[PDB]
Amino acid sequence: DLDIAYEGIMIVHKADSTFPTKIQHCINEIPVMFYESEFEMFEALTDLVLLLDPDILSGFEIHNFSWGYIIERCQKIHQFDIVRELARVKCSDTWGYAHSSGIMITGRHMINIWR
Amino acid sequence: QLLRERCVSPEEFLEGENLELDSEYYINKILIPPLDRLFNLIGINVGNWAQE
Amino acid sequence: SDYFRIQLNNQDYYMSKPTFLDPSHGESLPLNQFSQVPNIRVFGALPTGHQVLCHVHGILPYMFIKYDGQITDTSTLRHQRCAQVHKTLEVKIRASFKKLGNLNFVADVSVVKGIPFYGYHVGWNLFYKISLLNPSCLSRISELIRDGKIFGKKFEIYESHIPYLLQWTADFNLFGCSWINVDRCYFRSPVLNSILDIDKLTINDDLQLLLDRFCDFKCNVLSRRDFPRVGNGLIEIDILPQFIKNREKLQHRDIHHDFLEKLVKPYVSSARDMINELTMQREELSLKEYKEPPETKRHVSGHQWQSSGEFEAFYKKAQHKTSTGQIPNFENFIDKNQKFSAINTPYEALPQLWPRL
Amino acid sequence: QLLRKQDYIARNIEQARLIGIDFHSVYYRGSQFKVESFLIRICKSESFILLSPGKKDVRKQKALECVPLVMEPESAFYKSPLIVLDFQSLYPSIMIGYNYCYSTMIGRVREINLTENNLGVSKFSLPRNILALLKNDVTIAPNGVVYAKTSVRKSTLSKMLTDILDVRVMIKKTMNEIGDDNTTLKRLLNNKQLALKLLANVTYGYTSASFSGRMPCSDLADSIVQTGRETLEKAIDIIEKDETWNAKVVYGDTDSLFVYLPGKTAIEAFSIGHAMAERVTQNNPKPIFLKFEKVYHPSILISKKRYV
Amino acid sequence: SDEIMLEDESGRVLLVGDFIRSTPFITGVVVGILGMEAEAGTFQVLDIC
DNA sequence: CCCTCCCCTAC
DNA sequence: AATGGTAGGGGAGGG
Ligand SMILES: Nc1ccn([C@H]2C[C@H](O)[C@@H](COP(=O)(O)OP(=O)(O)OP(=O)(O)O)O2)c(=O)n1
Ligand SMILES: [Ca+2]
Ligand SMILES: [Ca+2]
Repeated sequence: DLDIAYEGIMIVHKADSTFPTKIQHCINEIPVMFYESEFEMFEALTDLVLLLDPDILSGFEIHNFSWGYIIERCQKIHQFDIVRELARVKCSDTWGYAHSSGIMITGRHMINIWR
Repeated sequence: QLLRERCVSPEEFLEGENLELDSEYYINKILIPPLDRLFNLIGINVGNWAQE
Repeated sequence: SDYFRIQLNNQDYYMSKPTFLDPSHGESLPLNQFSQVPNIRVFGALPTGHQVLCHVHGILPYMFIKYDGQITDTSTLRHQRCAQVHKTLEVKIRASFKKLGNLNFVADVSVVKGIPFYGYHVGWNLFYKISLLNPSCLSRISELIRDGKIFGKKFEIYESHIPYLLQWTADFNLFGCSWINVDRCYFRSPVLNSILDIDKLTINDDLQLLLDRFCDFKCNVLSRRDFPRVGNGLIEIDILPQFIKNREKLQHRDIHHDFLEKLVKPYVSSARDMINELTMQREELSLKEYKEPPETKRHVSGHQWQSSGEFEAFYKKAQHKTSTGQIPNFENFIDKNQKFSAINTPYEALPQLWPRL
Repeated sequence: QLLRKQDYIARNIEQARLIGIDFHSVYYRGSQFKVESFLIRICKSESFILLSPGKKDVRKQKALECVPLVMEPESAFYKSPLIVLDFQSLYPSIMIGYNYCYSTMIGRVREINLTENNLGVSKFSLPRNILALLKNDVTIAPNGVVYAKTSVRKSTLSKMLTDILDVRVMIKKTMNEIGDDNTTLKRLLNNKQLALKLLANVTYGYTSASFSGRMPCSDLADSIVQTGRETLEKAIDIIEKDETWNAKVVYGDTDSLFVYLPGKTAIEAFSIGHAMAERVTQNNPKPIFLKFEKVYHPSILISKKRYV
Repeated sequence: SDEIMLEDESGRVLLVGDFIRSTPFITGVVVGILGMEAEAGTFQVLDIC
């Protein structure tokens, strides 16, 4: 029962001076955090996952979307292995994508909700 | 015009200017065989009811 | 309770150098140390809600093959045969995968008694126990021994289709999403992790009591230089196989070494908890009780079938064939020789090779 | 909410706690993994040693020669009540009653040699005077495989199957005692009983493993299917052997019996079905039990595995 | 849920007070609110144009 | 007017 | 990379 509000929104904004306050006011319920780029946003997501330490990471069609999308972005653009950062340890699955989620994070489980 | 040749998706069908469902194909080949089975187990042919 | 309870949320294994918490020797080739030993990582959550990483040591995979000698050994030829097969296995595996020191694939070979499961066997059979080091290549090693590449003759492999994690969970009465009742632990570099700030927001009074009960900070915490933390979470512990007390609750029976049944229903222990939960959730619905009446059934004289007469004739012919003049009895059939007292039973053999206190 | 309405997480956790596998291996692995997790524990409890054949050994075993029974239905429109019988847990109850397992197989009744035998993917050798000793405590299967009786050795598959089936019938008996509670609990209990039924069915299917198997036995599964077919045929004969019940079975799929009662005022069709079920059940071993469970007053049997 | 706000292509503020309550309004109508920020992002109302 | 290939449902 | 079987029917395209 810690203070995380169980919900959150991360938005990219290079900072004009009206979008953050407008978004915060139109939300009025969930605390929104704004960052300068998407690399800072991914680092904040890693810190958030390491804070709560959830045993299950899920989503709707996480292959071509949220989790797989973030992983492919970090692998192609920023050259940053986020799968090794989200794991609970510091130090090519064809059967995966067929009947389950092909993403394998050490320590945590992955649930493809649509499957 | 084999069945594979038309094969429009809902997006293509709802945006096409002159596109109408194949009423003949739909009716016959998706309604007449199963009703024919179910009602020939009784003794009536459903195909004759559609031609009229 | 009085035990440190850890749940099985996820598990994985890795390789590491043998520390003082890992076994480094054996009984067949004791003078040859190990180059790498397997360690199991158990990502679990304490009963209070805090995640914990557990490094289980001493768990080595194994597989059985048929013994080659006779049951009339003098307990000294057994060690010689074990050393010989260990040397042969190590040499052949090193030759395949490209003074025989620093064992890298085979850990130890022992002699255990057993009863085969694929068929009706009513007598003790002697087996080997090829304790391996790297489980990932285990199957591959079997693919050699079963092919006749190691020895001259082909050898059938026993208990190799069971993975390493399944063997570990079965040998210690462990279940997925169930608690690991352990009475002793070994803590690592700072107990409360300070990755970003979690050493302050997540701690409460219950976790502090659990720490004060099991952490002494004088002779219980491992050094930071030899055992650094490799977990991105809360408290990290190390346990020995002697510490896991989920075992010793298993009921080991030996009713298959003789015609003992010839002169109790809850065999699956994980079903009793489901039954109890069902009784609870049906008593919450004001249901009276559960009961089942037995129906008096009268089967056929022998439940005969179409070819029952031919089957009886063939059984008579086979009984005439497989017979040599005498009469068999249920008491004098199995010979009362080869006492098999010194030979270890599979559940009495795995406590061996555990490193030390 | 999508995973909470279906209770996916809690159901998978319960299924992992029952079997003994990790939470991820419940939906990521196959069906043989659960049967293996059960068998390793049950056999280590009794100091058993399991066999591990290779891929070349499973392919070179004897092919399955026993097929189930699917009666050709009399395709027509039935106006009179059509009682629908069904065996509950047919193959598991068969393995429990007739004591079929790997630990009780002695060998095929024909070609019993003293030094070279064959049972599935293994070879063995019988002792000198074991048949003359066990001639009384055997139960020859319809396939021709000799099995040891329960008086000399209780099989291991039987134990797991009895526990799983007891839990399943308890879940079903609790589910069939609530009418006011909505699907909130009945659907979960139905899912649990279906999961246990699938567990028993894959425990059967773990035998003879026609392709991609790890410890198959063609003779065991052949005997199971053969004695199932024989039990179904004996049930057909028992039902059609009564003059007071002028009934005739029109369809059945390896366990079911569709008996037709022309003009039989369905109110009494329930009593006739219950009497038939009791009569067929009292002629079989203990765990076998025939269930009535419904009746079709109007019905149309199109073909095999197709009706309404 | 139960609040009147003022949007002018750059955000919204809560129209708190008493002059704003004793007047019927329909969304979309523009006004000339003259008020005073008191203790938060909530605008008081003194006169309306 | 028979074959394979594909879909998917029932034990 | 990992996989439990059998049986049954119906539709499309090329023959
Ligand atoms: N996925 C399946 C379904 C069924 N069967 C086999 C085993 C059963 O013994 C037999 C009967 O099928 P049922 O669907 O009727 O299941 P059960 O009879 O075992 O249980 P119940 O009658 O309670 O539904 O078919 C199988 O091997 N695999
Ligand atoms: Ca059935
Ligand atoms: Ca059925």
